[PDB]
Amino acid sequence: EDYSREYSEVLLQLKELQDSEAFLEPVNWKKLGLDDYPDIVKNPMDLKTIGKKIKANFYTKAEQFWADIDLIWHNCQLYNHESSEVYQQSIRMQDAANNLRDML
Amino acid sequence: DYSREYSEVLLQLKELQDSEAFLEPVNWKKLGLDDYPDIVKNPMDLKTIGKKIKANFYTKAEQFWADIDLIWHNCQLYNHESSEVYQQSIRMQDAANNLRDML
Repeated sequence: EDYSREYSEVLLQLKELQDSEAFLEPVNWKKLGLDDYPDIVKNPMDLKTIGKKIKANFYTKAEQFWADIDLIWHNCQLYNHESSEVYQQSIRMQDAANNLRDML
Repeated sequence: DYSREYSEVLLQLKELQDSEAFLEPVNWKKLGLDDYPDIVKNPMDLKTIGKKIKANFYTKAEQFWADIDLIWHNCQLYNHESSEVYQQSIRMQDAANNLRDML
């Protein structure tokens, strides 16, 4: 109970960050016309999906939660060029996520 | 350590969507709002809190969080509930309170 509520509160903190928009929901690559997205990104992840995993008790150690958080930023930095805005957004989200992990 | 925790809290709050109005002291003269100090008698903002962290003014966490609360209180006391800044301060307050509960 305590850990789950905590993970859910971490997600709220991340959602309300200035750069969170691109990471809120699964990438709908078909809608975006990005057919290669699933070829390059083998393990898609996003904040909404993490929330569903919390509700289903998929994180029985905190490191499993943080691995999925890290995976979101990894996917973005793998797929997109460093100079792109979404890449830069993911760097700022990653730094903020790491500050939260250090605090908690 | 506790000082470092407080600094890390401010890092999180500064990067929230609605943080911009709260980053620096209200310069009411620059804004033309002569009545601000007649209404807000104890100004506070995130940069000032940061200076207080550095100067060791928070001997207990409740003192830090009281100054955080004061930011949102001032905004809500001064501004109409229908104003955008008031609404911003409510979102900041809810995020801050949840963060405190996590620590």
